[PDB]
Amino acid sequence: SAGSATTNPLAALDDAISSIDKFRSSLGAIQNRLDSAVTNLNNTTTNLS
Amino acid sequence: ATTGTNSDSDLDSIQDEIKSRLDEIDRVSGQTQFNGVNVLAKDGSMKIQ
Amino acid sequence: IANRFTSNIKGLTQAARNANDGISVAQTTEGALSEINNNLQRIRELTVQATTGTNSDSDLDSIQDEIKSRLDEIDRVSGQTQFNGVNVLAKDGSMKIQ
Amino acid sequence: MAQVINTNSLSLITQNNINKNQSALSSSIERLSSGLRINSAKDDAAGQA
Amino acid sequence: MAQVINTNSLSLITQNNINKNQSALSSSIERLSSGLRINSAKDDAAGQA
Amino acid sequence: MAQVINTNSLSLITQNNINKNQSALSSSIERLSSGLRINSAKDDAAGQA
Amino acid sequence: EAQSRIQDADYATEVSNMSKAQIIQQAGNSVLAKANQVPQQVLSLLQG
Amino acid sequence: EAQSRIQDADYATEVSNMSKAQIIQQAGNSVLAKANQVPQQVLSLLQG
Amino acid sequence: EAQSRIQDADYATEVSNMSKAQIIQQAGNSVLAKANQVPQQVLSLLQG
Repeated sequence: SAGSATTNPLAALDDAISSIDKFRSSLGAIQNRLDSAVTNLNNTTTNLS
Repeated sequence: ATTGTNSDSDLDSIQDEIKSRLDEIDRVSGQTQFNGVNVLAKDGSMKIQ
Repeated sequence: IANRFTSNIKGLTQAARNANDGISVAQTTEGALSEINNNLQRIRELTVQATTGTNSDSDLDSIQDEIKSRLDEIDRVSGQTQFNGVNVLAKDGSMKIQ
Repeated sequence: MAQVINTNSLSLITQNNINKNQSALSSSIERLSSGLRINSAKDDAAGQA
Repeated sequence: MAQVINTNSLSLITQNNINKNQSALSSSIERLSSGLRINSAKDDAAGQA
Repeated sequence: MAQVINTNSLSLITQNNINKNQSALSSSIERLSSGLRINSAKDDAAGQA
Repeated sequence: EAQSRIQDADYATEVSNMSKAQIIQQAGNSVLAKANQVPQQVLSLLQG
Repeated sequence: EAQSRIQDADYATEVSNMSKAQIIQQAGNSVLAKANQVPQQVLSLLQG
Repeated sequence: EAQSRIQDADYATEVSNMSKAQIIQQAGNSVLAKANQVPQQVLSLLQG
């Protein structure tokens, strides 16, 4: 006669935290590559000038 | 990444970053252009008078 | 040569960080081991008390109940000691540090 | 220099170098202010996780 | 910095970090002065009850 | 020490050792006050029986 | 006993906490002054 | 302690980094002023 | 507490504000002098 309390609260919270961390890591990688793109654009602009 | 302390999620995040930077290398190589010529996309040579 | 030196410097710095992580792992495992050793010492003292022939059946039962409780603690600590999601004392494997 | 006045290659190069420094200057100042090595996950996200 | 004077990202970030530390500073001083772990129930209310 | 200010491993270790000693301090004071070797069965229960 | 277990913060713990909090505050204030040494090299650039 | 190992940048290294960054910035600004001293020798040639 | 929340300006905030205000003032004055270097090349044009 299973009740209504959540079965594995710690496991569920771990899954949620893992999802948040994964998405933050993806954003960080995107930002790093975007900064690299900015630097390359500045160098190319200088050389074209 | 090669350290044995890192767990599966850590390796996944590191590989995500590595894939992002490899994509950046490919993007820069493909899109670098001078006077309508992709210098880094061909294996030819240019003759200067 | 400057590029090679930059690569070597970065690699060595990251390697130092990895070695620090390995030291942390060793510290955690050794702390758990120290607790287990204290439990075993107490168990041996209880056994020395129990083996004497003056004790009666109820006394032996109580002593063995305490012994069983501390053995359960040893098993619990061994099973549940964890570092970064890896059960250090629950596996007979090996770890590699770059 | 003496031959051209419409552009300044030296000025452009100096500005590029100044910006390249500015990145590290801002990073160091914010790292000292916060007191944390891993900040805003603009770095190895394995450490953040 | 060398680009702009109307704003100071370094100053803003430093102010944010200072405020974040000041919260814990005030909490610690109040906790020491009162001598009570659970104070004003700005923390675990089950302990208060 | 000179590297970090967010934590103090020396302080943590010292606090642990202080607590470990305080346990035995309390045991000894209680034992002297009561005048009984076996007290409240925090020790060998066969002796109490 | 139980009430003391729940309440009665660890004076060692909060002494350490306030000490490191004060140090972080002083470091942040000094760095804040260093940052508030706001762009002035632009002034030098101006007269050039 | 392990978390402190991973996090918690070293103030010695960070102070050295910011100091050298500030000096490189001031040097860049001064050299920028020298370069932005863009040629008036063209004007000098002009009236000749 | 509440009155302090409402009042009591943030010394960090207004220190930064006045610093950047002073810098803007000095930059404006220098640029104003450069502008008040009003067209004098017309004088050169005159004798030509």
